[PDB]
Amino acid sequence: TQFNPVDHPHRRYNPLTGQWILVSPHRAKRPWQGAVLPAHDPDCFLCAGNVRVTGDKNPDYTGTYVFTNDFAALMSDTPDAPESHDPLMRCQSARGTSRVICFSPDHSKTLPELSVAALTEIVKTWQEQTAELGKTYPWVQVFENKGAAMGCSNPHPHGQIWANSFLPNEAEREDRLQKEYFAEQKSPMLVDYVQRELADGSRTVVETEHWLAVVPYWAAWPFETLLLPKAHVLRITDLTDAQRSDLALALKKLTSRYDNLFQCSFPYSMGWHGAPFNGEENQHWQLHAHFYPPLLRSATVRKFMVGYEMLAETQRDLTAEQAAERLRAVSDIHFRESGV
Amino acid sequence: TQFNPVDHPHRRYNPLTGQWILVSPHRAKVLPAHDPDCFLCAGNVRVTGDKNPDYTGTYVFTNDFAALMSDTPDAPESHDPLMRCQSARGTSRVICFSPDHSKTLPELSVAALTEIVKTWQEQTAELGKTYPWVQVFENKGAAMGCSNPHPHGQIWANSFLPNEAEREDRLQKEYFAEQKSPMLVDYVQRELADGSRTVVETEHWLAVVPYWAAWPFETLLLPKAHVLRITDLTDAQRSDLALALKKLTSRYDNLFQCSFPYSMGWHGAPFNGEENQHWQLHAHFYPPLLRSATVRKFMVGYEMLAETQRDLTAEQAAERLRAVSDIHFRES
Ligand SMILES: [Fe+3]
Ligand SMILES: [Fe+3]
Ligand SMILES: [Zn+2]
Ligand SMILES: [Zn+2]
Repeated sequence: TQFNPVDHPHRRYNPLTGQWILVSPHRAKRPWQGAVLPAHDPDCFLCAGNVRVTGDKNPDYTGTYVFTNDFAALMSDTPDAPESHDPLMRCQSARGTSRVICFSPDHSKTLPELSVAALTEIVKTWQEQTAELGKTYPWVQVFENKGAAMGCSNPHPHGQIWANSFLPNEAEREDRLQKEYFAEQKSPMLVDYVQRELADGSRTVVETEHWLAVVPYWAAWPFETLLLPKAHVLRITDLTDAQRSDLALALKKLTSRYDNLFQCSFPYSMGWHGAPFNGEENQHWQLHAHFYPPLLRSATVRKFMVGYEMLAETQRDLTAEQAAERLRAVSDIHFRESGV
Repeated sequence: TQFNPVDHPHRRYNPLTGQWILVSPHRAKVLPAHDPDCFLCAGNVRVTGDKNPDYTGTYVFTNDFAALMSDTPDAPESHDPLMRCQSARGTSRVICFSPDHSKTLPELSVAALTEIVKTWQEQTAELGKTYPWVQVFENKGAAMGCSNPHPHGQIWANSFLPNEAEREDRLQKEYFAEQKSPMLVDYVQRELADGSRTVVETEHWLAVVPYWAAWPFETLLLPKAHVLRITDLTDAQRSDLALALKKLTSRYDNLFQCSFPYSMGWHGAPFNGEENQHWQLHAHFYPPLLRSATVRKFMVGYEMLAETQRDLTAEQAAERLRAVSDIHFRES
C-alpha cells in the first residue's frame, strides 16, 4: 500500500524543539457528535478598586493594569548557588520576578471580546513590560493561562509576565535550534515556515495583513496554534505601530475562532517567544506566540497528555490539517458579539 | 546572604533528559469485584462484540482501537528541515491486572503483583523480538483521563525510539562513556547512601522522589543492581519488585487517603541489538495531586512555555511520603 498521511500513522518533527509527534490519523475519522458574568465583581482580587489578598488595593484602572505577583516564584536578589560539575545532582541559580497583567477592568470580557483598541493597549503593555524587564533579565516570558481547565482560580481576564536571569528550557532550545537553522539556511526558520504555510493554506487559521496563525505542522495539542508575524521581527517590542494594531486584530479573530469552535470560552495556555536580551546577534529569531489548548471534542471533552505521551512521545489522532479545517469553518467574530 | 537551596529558588538538572527544573522553596513553607458491563471484566463482551475469557490473573488483549499497526507503509524519505515526517508502526495492548474490578495495585497481594510483573516481562520479550521499543505503562484515575476504572495497564510497541527513549538512551550512553558506570546505577547507590529522597527501599529495589523530579510526589523506582530490561530480573528481583510496588503505591494512596492517580511507566534498554550496558531499568510515576485528594498541580502556563517549576521540594515530598504507612489504609 502506498503511504498517505491522511490515512497512515507517522511521526512529524517539530524543528523548534527537535522532537517528534506521533500521528494516528485513522483514529480521527469518526463523524462528530453533537454539542454570564458582571463587568465588575466585589470580591474579585483582580478587579479595579478591590483589595487583593494581601490587602493591597488595586487602582481604579480603566485599561490594563500590571502588578507584582503577590507570591512571586522568583526574586531579584537571590543569592547565587555555588558552582558544581556533579553529573548527577547539581543546581544553578535562579533570579527573576513575576507580574500579573489585567487585560481590562471588565471582569467578564475575555480577549476575543475586547475591542481592537483595548487589545492594542494590551500589546502595548506587553511591550513596555518586556522592554523594562529585558533591561535586567535575558528572558522575559509573557503568557496567559486561561480557564478553570488550566487551573486558573480567578476568571478575571489577565496574563502574567515572568522574567528570568537565565534562559529557561524552551527558550534555550528554540534559541539553539533556530540558530543552527539559520547558520545552515541563511534565513530564519520561522520566517521561511511562514512563507510555506502562506503558500499552502491547509493549516492556516487566520491571516491578516501582517500576521498568520496556523495549526502548525507539528502541533501537539488538538487545536494548538502558532501565531507569527509575516515579516522578520525579533521581539514584541520591535513591532511597528501598524503591526501592533494588526496583531490586535489577528488576536481577536484567532481567539474568536477558538471560542466559536465549541461556542464556549475556550481554555488554553499561550505565550510569546522572542529574542532573548542577551546581547547577542539574534537574527535567527522570529517572534511568535504558541497557544496550547486542551479541548478536543467539545466543551467538556479534552485531551490528556498522559501515559504514553509522558513516557514516550506526544501522540495525536486529529490531524493538524483537520484541526485547521475545523477552525476555518467557524466565524471569526465572537459569538457574543454577533448574536447569531 | 549565603545561598541556601532550602530557602532560595534555584534550578536542578535532570540528567536523564538534560533539562532543568525551577524550584521555588519559598513558596511551600465501593466498587464491586466484577461489573456486568465492564469491558475489561472477565466474561464480558468488549465494545466490538469480542468476549473476554473468564480469566484469572492478568489478561492481555490487543487494543480494539490501536494507535499503531504492524504493516503501515513507510513514509517517504526526506531531509526537509521544516516539514518532515517519518514512518511509524507498532501495536498496543491492554493489560488487565486481575479479574477484580475493584482492586488497584496497592490492594493486590504480592503474589498477584508478581504475576503482573511476569506478564510485563513476557509482553516485553515478545514484542521486543519485533520492535526496538516496548513501553509498558499505566494511566490511572479519572484525573488522568482514564475512562474505565477496571485496574489495568497498557503496552505499546514501536518501530522507532520515541522521544523519551531516544533521549534517555543518548544521555545514559554519553554518561557511561564519560564515567564507565551507568548513570542510574550510580544514582541509586548515591541515594541509597543519602536517604534524603528515599521513599521505599527493599532488598533489591529503591524508590525515591528523584532529585530532579518534576511532579510533586513523582518517584523513580529502580533496582539496586544493574539490570538492562525488565526481562532481565532474576526471579527474586522479580518478587521483590512486586513488594516494592505494593509499598510505593500504598504510600501514595495513604498520602491523602484516596486512590492516588498517576501515569507510570518503565524504561529499559531498547531492543536494538547494540551494547546497552549504559542502560538501567527504571519506572517513573508522575502523579498530579498536590495538596489533597482534589487539589492537583497543573502543568501549564510558564511551564509549557518556559520550564517546569515546583514549590514543594523533592526532599519535602519524600519526607511526606515516608511519614505515612506503607500498608494500604483499607488493608490497615
Ligand atoms: Fe516558541
Ligand atoms: Fe526514564
Ligand atoms: Zn474581576
Ligand atoms: Zn471490570
